[PDB]
Amino acid sequence: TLTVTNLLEKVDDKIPKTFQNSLIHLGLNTMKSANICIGRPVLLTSLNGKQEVYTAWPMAGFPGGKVGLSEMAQKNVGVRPGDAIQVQPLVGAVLQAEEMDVALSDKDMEINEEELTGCILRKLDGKIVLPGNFLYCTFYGRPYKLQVLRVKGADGMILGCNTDTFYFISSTTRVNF
Amino acid sequence: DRPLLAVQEALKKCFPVVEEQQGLWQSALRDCQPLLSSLSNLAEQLQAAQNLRFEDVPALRAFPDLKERLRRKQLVAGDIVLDKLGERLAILLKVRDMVSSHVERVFQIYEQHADTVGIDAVLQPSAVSPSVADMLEWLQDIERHYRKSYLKRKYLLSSIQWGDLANIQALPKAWDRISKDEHQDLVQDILLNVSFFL
Amino acid sequence: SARKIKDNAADWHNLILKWETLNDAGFTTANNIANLKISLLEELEKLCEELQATLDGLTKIQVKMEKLSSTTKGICELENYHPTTHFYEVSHKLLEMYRKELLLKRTVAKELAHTGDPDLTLSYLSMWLHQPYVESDSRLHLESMLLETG
Repeated sequence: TLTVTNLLEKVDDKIPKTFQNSLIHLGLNTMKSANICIGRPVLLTSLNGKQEVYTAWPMAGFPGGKVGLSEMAQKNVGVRPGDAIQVQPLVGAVLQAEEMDVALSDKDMEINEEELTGCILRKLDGKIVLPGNFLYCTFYGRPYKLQVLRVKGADGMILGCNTDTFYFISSTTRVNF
Repeated sequence: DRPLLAVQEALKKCFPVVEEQQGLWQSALRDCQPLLSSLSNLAEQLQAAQNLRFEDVPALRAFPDLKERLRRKQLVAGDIVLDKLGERLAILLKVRDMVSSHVERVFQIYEQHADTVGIDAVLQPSAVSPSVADMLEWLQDIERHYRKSYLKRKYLLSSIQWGDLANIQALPKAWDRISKDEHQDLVQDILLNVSFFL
Repeated sequence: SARKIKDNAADWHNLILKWETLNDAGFTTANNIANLKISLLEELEKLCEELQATLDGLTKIQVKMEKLSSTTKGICELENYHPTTHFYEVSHKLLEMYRKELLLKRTVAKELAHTGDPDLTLSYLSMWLHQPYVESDSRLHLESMLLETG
């Protein structure tokens, strides 16, 4: 339940850039205030009704009480600097989602769906999806925007809440269009 | 008179840009060589991991779920390289846009003045400077050279698909060729011929 | 008490580093073996032996990591007198990863000494270098746990 600012310019290349993509940047009091667990997924909610998970991280030097959000993230949620947000330390259960529905960005003819799926997996590892949200791959430099229609958990826990079940992606997960 | 001084200032104002930008082009190009070599190498490895089956070989047999867990590593270690190449090519693109803008500026000034300056005054060489006409010609030739080089580079580099593991293993040669086919060091000789600034 | 946890963290760091260094040297060795073999289409034995020595250094690394894991589990149990489990599962993921990795390295040495067609040889050299049993989340993971302490 805090406010949003733009992403910072203090990238710490001790982790791979792939994870530098999926992140949010906070402060120390932010961590020790709403009881946030470093490196453990965290939920964000917009007053409009958007819910999206990410991987929290406290960056050395930051104005407390704010969430430094990514540009692509700021669009995917649709809030600008100065806006407020509702953050929640994700406490429920997680699972390896079995199979997931896909919606193509442009709905053009196609590209090689096998290699496409490969690229999606190898670049979206360790990310928790939720239906109606979207993805961001880089198929040889050019980006797409894949939308998720439905989700099937390993235990048939299909979807269309901070204490609930959520599902990440892994090589075993398969995709449907 | 003053128009001639105008185009003269324009010219020996545009050239140093061309020099420095050529240096940047060059350095940025030199980084690409070892990267591309390593990428050919990763291609070769990944090539020699489909010629097996991994279900029938004595030792590895006790290792289920390996062939995948390997590929899905080689591909990452390749993809990072290829994004580095992408960065280099972005540098290249910056330099072509810079040079093209400047050259067009020069021509536009000239066209602005080329009615009150008899082309004979344009076209006469001095003891310490080539003919104005030849200067504009060389500028235009530099711009066209940069454009063609950049665009041929890109339509070579963006035809890489994990899946044609033969083609991806010939890059380091097709690239070098694309370099060894322009005229030998244009910017170098132009820079010399104009060294005596005017 | 938690000082032991911080020591576990820093030891994880330095241990992984030493691992990587040894793997580099060993990769050099295996490259030499592959080339020397393929040149022959009774002295490479010294090479094979020092490669085995590399494996033994690896094994020492492994046993130190195992001790660290056990100590962490013990501190977990002690705090179970009446986040920290975080640390246990972290170290357990790390341990299982690196242990399977070690097994794969052992098998690649075994098979590598005398191989047939070259394609096996390239695939093996690869399987050594890329160590395909570390999801690299480890680095993140380690950092993610490391920054929970100093």
